[PDB]
Amino acid sequence: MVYSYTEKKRIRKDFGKRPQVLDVPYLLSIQLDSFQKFIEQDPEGQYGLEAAFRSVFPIQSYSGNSELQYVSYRLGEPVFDVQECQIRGVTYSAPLRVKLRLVIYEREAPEGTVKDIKEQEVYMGEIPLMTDNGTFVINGTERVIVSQLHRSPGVFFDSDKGKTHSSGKVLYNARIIPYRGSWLDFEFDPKDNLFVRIDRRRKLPATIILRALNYTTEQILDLFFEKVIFEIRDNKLQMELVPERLRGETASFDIEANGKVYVEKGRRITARHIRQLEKDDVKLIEVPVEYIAGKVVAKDYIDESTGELICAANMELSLDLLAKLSQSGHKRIETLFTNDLDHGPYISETLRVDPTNDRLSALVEIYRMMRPGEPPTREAAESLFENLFFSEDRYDLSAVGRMKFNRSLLREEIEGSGILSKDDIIDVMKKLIDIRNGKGEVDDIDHLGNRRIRSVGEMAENQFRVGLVRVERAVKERLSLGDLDTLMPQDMINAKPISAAVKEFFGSSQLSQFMDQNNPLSEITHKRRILALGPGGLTAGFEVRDVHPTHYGRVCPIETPEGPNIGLINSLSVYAQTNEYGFLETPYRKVTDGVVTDEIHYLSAIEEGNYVIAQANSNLDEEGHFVEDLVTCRSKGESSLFSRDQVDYMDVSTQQVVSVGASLIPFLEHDDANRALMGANMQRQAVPTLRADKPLVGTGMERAVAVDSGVTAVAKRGGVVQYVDASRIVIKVNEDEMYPGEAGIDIYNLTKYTRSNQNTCINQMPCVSLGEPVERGDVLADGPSTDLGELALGQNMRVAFMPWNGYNFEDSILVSERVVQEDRFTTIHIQELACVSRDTKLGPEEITADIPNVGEAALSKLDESGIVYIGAEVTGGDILVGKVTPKGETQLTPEEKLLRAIFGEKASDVKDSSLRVPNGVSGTVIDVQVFTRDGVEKDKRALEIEEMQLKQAKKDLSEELQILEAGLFSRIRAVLVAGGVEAEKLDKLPRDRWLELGLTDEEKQNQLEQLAEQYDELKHEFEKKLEAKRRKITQGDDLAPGVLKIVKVYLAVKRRIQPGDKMAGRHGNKGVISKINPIEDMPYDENGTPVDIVLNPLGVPSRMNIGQILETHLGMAAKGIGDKINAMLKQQQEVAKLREFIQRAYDLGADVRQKVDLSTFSDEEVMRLAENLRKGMPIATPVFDGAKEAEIKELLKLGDLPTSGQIRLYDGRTGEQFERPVTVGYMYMLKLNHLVDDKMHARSTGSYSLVTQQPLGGKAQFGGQRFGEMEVWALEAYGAAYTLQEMLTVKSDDVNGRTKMYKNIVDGNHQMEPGMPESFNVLLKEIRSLGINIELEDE
Amino acid sequence: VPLDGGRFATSDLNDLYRRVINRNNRLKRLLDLAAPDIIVRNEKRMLQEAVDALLDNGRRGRAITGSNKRPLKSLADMIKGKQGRFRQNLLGKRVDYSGRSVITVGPYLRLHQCGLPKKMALELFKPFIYGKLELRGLATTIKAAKKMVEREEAVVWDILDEVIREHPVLLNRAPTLHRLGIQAFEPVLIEGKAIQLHPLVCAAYNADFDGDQMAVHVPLTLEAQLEARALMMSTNNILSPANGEPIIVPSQDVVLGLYYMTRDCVNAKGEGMVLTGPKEAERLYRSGLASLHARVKVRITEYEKDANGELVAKTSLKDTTVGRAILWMIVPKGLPYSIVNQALGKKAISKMLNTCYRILGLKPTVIFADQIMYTGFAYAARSGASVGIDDMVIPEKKHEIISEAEAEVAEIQEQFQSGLVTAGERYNKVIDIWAAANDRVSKAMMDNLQTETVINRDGQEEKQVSFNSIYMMADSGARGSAAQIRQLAGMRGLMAKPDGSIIETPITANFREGLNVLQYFISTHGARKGLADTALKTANSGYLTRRLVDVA
Amino acid sequence: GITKASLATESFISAASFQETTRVLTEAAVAGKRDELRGLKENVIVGRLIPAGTGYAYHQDRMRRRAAG
Ligand SMILES: CC(=O)O[C@H]1[C@H](C)[C@H](O)[C@H](C)[C@@H](O)[C@@H]([C@H](C)OC(=O)C(C)(C)CC(=O)O)CC/C=C(/C)C(=O)Nc2cc(O)c3c4c(c(C)c(O)c3c2O)O[C@](C)(O/C=C/[C@H](O[C@H]2C[C@@H]3OCO[C@@H]3[C@@H](C)O2)[C@H]1C)C4=O
Ligand SMILES: [Mg+2]
Repeated sequence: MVYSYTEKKRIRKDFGKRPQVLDVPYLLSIQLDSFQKFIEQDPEGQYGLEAAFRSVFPIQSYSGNSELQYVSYRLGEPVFDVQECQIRGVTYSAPLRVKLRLVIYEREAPEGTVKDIKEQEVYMGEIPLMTDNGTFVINGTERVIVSQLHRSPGVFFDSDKGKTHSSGKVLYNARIIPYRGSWLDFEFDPKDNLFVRIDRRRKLPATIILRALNYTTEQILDLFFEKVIFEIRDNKLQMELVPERLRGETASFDIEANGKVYVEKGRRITARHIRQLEKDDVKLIEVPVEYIAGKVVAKDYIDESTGELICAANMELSLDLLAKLSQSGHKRIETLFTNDLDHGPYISETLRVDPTNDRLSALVEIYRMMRPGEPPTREAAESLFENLFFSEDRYDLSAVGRMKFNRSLLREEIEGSGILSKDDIIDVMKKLIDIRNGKGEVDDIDHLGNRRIRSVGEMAENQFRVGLVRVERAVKERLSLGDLDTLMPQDMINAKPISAAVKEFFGSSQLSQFMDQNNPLSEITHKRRILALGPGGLTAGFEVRDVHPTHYGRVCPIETPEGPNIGLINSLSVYAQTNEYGFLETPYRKVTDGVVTDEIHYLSAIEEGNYVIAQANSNLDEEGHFVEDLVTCRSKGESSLFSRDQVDYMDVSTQQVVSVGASLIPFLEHDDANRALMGANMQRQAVPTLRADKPLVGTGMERAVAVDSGVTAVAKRGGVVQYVDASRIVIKVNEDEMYPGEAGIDIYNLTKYTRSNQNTCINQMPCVSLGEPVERGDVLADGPSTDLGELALGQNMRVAFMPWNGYNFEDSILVSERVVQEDRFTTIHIQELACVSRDTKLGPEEITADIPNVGEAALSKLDESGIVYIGAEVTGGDILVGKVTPKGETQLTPEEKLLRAIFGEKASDVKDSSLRVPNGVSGTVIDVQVFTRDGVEKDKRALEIEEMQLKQAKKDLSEELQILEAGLFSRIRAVLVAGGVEAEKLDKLPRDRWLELGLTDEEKQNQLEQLAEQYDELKHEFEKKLEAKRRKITQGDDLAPGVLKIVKVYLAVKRRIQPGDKMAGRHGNKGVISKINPIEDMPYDENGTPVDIVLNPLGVPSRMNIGQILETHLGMAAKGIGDKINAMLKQQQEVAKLREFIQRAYDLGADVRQKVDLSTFSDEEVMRLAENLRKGMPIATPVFDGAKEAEIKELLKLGDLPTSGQIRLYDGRTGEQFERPVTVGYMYMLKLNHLVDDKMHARSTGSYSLVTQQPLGGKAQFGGQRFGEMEVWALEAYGAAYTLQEMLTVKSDDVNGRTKMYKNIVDGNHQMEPGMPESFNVLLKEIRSLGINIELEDE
Repeated sequence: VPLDGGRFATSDLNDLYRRVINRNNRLKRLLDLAAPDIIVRNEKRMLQEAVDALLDNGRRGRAITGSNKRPLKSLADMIKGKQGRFRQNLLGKRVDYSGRSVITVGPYLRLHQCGLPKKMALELFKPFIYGKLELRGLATTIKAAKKMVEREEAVVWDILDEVIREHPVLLNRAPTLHRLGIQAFEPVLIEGKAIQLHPLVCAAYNADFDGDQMAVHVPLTLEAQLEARALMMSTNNILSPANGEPIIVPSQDVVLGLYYMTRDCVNAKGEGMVLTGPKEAERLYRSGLASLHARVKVRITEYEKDANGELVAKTSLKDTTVGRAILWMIVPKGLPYSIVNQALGKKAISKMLNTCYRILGLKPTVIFADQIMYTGFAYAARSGASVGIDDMVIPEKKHEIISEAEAEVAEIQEQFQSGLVTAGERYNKVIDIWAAANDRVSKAMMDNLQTETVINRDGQEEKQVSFNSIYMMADSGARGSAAQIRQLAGMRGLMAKPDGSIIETPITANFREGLNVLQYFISTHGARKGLADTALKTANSGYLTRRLVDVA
Repeated sequence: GITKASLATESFISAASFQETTRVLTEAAVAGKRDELRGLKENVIVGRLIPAGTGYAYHQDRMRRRAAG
């Protein structure tokens, strides 16, 4: 708040105007928040383990009045901690202990229990735990669960116009989608017949479900249709007329009452005629006996005398039928109100296609639909249909389902029952008919109000629920036969069944995946990710991939993969949040009257719909009145100019449209969206470097990405640094931030060189120095690819745009040797290689160091036990772990046998299985771990390690206690000196004896007490932490069946940079370093300074990304401000001269949001800042709020450098000039990890597959390249027959020709005696194994 | 067959075959036990079902494998698949003596060769190396030969140059489309893990340097070596089979060089002087006396073969420039000097190669084509062409055109509020006036950008085609196009909303200026649809070629 | 249409590649169809010289030996 302590070290000069009202929230919100609701104690039905329990519980037996209910649940402390869980390889998890209650009701009650045994916390399963950074450790490997996006449950009405039947006419269908349970589909057809289908199953006439709800034809007709009353009064047929019935119809006869003819025959009744009837209140008219020939009678009508049915309900009356129901004494006849435009006569004709009659009939016809071919049964059909949509067990919409359902049905209640009601289905049918009638619209799936966001917590809740249903069958099953007091709620509820539902998700699921950890941006951008397909959903359709108007501020427009799934991923936006109900909402600013108010307001996708939202980029001042009389705004799905005082809200930030990825691209507004996608897409691939650099050109998010992702080490509490080691950092907490008891100091243990998921190096460095004040929320130590708390994914360098003798040809990059000499793009890789000693039927394999047919030079690098020493530098082929496996009676041959007689060698009974270093990769062994089966005797090396780990543990634990004790006694010293101060007196006697001295009556005596209590706890907690650690060490690690022991060697390879490596800027510019050029031949400027990289200018115009050029220019300028300081610092001008110029930099001409110094202390503080600025002056280009040409050229003026951004350069070869200026500057460049010595493979003769003999890599010497169909055509188009035969015969599939060929290649005869490929030879046996006789004819 | 950790794994036929055997065996038994009719019929029906599941599964009940949900794969499913057969179908069998890796440039290569990583070649030619090692007697036996190259003994590298010398390798790229997707090269041993690919071929393959990876195949048998050299060889296919035009056309950097080489400004060093021949023209340029492009008369000797198979000679004073004089040094024999006397863009530079092929034949076109590349890259390098931010020039009248076209839109708006025009008639009107503006601004920055170098020779003024960097790129044909330049300086387009409509408020700014949130957000739909369309239409095209090669 | 005309192929091994394999095999096995190779697709399947290009000389040389004394 006016600048922090690690902010005092380096300040980034920030262009841009718009004040930031809201700051990037926690970027990990979604991932962390979700799992927090799942595992939690919620004193109610809110989603969580509590809620999932209350669903399946209590489980009661069948009538047996033996019930097993659920009390409460708890999470025990984890079995191993995160670090240990990772080393050993098991999952980081907590035991779930749930208190259960077994009640048995007396048989033939009044209900009362003979006995209820309460089983104390029966253990069911171990549910996994989430890291403080939101990853899970499944087996020793960090994993993220991606959030999923699906269609929210409720009711949804779609169209399906066009393609169906090609007659036009559209169609209208309704769909009820519950969170769990069967789907209910309603749909029309070309004849305007309403249909229903359960799941995707057979279509059934809609009315048939209503019958299953116990609705007779009369009440179904009575539900969906209005009543036309026909009166026989005096004689021949009167009728009631609602003056509104005549709209949209042409008069069919003389309509007359009250001695006045309102409408004549053939004149349609428009609003005028209707007005006359309405205002004249004409209730009853006289109608002809011929008008009812088409009108459908409503209820049943029988002849009172013969007691026989004259006409059944839903039958068309005729002029003759009126006679037969008129002479029976009927005054009134009810008919349907049917209008082909407003209220359609659909259901009436739907009944005519209905094969069923009564409820049992419909239930029969439904059950035979779901499970056909087998005879339906009454108890079965009734049970099934009641179990589909109406049972709390097999169906739930939950709250969101019920809420969106009721909300879309235009109801009041926003929360309700989790099942369907007769009212609900009838109401849904009513809504579908209303849309077909022209009133109402269909929703669209792509809108984010119908698109809901899941995440790990919700998924696990569902999975744990599944464990509970499959244990449920068991609980009832046992409670079926149970003896009274013998069994308890333990013998019944199992573990494996419940535990295995959750374990299968995190273990193998499309949503649990290796964290993309090559990179801090990689981590944080993976943890924020969306899916639109995956497991639960549609695993053509381009509509959903495309960008939607609701994506603004919710989903990133430009960060999505370019490929098979485009728009199928997205990423979460910068300020986006999971809605209370699970939608996606974005921040906004409330505009009351004419002022832009700083109250923030979160609007969901549908909430935002009706409001008018101003633009993030708008001009206001003073009181915050919109400067212009009209401002660009967007209201409902579209944007246009809006009046001064109209706007309800305004964008929070200029950023909120994009994502954390896109927000890191400087001058983004200047890059074409295709290359921008590619840019934000490639930035996650930057492998970290040896020297963490820092971006010279930036946005200002780099701090948030570094800190919010856990790669770094952040100060818990402020204080002064007591101790700084490359290992740990110990902070003496300030008293204002400190708790009363135990005092304290925060001991931060730094991560050291270690393997990332992608086999990159993740290593932390201390960024503060001994005894320096640090404030809460300050960066304590940098992580990989972070600088002084900011995010550096690569290293900026001097770049020149110009063709260099074609070495930059396509995207190829020409890099000076200076880059590789400076070791700046170097990368450290950590590979985990393993050696397993298994069990075979011939015998166990030994890890012994005695290996057949290897020299003393081979076995040198191994110890007595057979494992390579720590620190031994190794190369390709070197032996990491000696291993030998039994193979008996080799059965050699005559000439081999003579060979052994001459050279007198005893051929061993053991085969060489030793793990040896992969070919070509060379590094230093930085570690060895040895896991041994529990019960096999630990070997020498393994034993040394155990002792080593034991001693190392003790120093660490004691170290904790040692610093802790001094920190506590140092506080006792201060409290004892107030009120009883003895300065020299107190510190003479042994420190341990201080605790006796009490104090005068005061709270300080109670403070001394506190520190006492916490002291002794620490004394003992240390004891217990040490004991547990020791046991975890000595316990034999559990291994697989058959595995006696496993040795993991950890190699640290340092790869630098070479032709073939991938490099890219933030702007979507790829490249492959082509040649590495001497510093002598590099283009240089008049000053004699070479240039690091020569990029091709030709890549810029075609791909329109101009930011890369601004990024270059400003970069050059930034470097300018640095160089200038480097001169004033190398001149040691003074604090005064430097202070002036630096203030000059931070202002830069007008109207920026930066502010700045001369508050900073002119001596110790000012000089340190300039020293950190001397490399270049760090600059901030906000995303859409970013710098401008004028600001950039002006910074170049302060630079002493031309505005052009171009200089004179000289070819280092001829020493002669270059015609024209070339643009030189500093472009930030990432090294992606595609590095050529991963990708490169070659094979001569490798191993081969058993099923079909074909090249297959078994040594990781990769199987040969795959020759495809298209590649075959290419040989056929050329005339090359023999190249093709040798490709698909001798080189691959021919078990003979390969060997017959190989002997000739060395023999010096190039030929092939191809024979028949084993592929076809197999097809022959396969066809012939069928009843097909396939022979090869003739000769 | 067994696996590690002692578990076993086997084909699904076994689960199937076993059942057919069992039911069959039980049935045999049920006859000797004389079971009732109701049973032997049922056993017979059961036997029928198992035979069906073994043979073709899925035509009755779809039997599921033991303990495993997935229906067990049957004999019909072993032959069958997606599509037709698994054996030859994409894809399509793995093949020995191969490799692959990331590719880089190698402008040094002659058009017939390629950079092959040292290490790739050692493992690739391994049997050849072994036999040659003991053919010359540097290795006692094949085993010792293994140990020598396995040791990478210094003597083996020289033997590898032997096995490499005349021995082509096949290079292949990823979406093999026409037969040119595989071409033979002569390998040149290269330190490093990257494959180097002649730039001129990069076009036929559709191969970038942004990390595309390529595969190598060794032509083992003698018939394959002469096939590789005589059919699939690079130098033997220089022309696309779709149309006889050369596919070896100089690419981007090279054509920007020749464009900068043969070009002329109004006043330049050496203007007006005369030189004996191309030789002293180059002597003038490299020595710093004369500018590369200045109007100059020089004596040249051209040739026309207009005799009957015979080269005529004719010499004259041609009025030309210094650069064109120097470039003439590459052009072989019977081509007239006329071909290099023009400004030499990418289009003319292809027809140069074409005529060279149709007059002097193959061999001269190859060695010529190489030369064009070398010289193209080289002179382009001297030129110092670059792209700065001040290189993209926005028209001075732009703010005025947008403002004038914006009045039109508010006029049609006045007509719609007054009902003078229908909603649709309005919409169409506004779309057009905005449309006219785009053309107006575009052909504005193009006139200013194109000719604006305005210079003085001994007199007052004159104006020529601009020498501005970004313009040279588009005139030459190297990269960029009037459409893309227009997006940089003049306004860019009217984007379109996803449903296919076109927004009636174009993007009035461009990339030299900023695009704001809305302008950028709206651009997003076009980009997003763009990427999908190429990626689906890429796949859609392939399906077509499949159907096509099948019918022929 | 191109796709319709490729359906008919004298060689049944050619049709079994890209068509529905089950149907082709039955329909040929009933008629006892004799595939003479002679096409491209099938010779690749069976693993011999393509009856075009370098191989065109081979097949020719054999085809005349066939149906010949
Ligand atoms: C072994 C593994 O864990 O990889 C995981 C995981 C994606 C990654 O590894 C790693 C964290 C990776 O995210 C980064 C990394 C650098 O990757 C890449 O950048 C490249 C370029 C290589 C991406 C590519 O390959 O093109 C990059 C991320 C950046 C982007 C824009 C991106 O993510 N694009 C992307 C690409 C995909 O294709 C999928 C995908 C998928 C799901 C649910 C996704 O969200 C995907 C996705 O987002 O379902 C499919 C059918 O198959 C799913 C198979 C595997 O899942 C396991 C998970 C468990 O493992 C054991 O059982 C489980 C079961 C599902 O298999 C995959 C899902 C599937 O295609
Ligand atoms: Mg590419």
